[PDB]
Amino acid sequence: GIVEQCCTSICSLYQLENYCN
Amino acid sequence: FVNQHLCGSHLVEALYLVCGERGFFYTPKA
Repeated sequence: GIVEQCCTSICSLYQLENYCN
Repeated sequence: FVNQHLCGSHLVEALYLVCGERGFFYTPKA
């Protein structure tokens, strides 16, 4: 989920935008 | 500013800045 992809490993804009409504 | 380890309130704040008026969903445990 988001923690694993952005906290535990380096985030990206592509990934953050997947959580926008 | 988003290509880094973003954890806790730091991650929430990045979602807030990037998503804007669209809003977002934050599900840590999933």
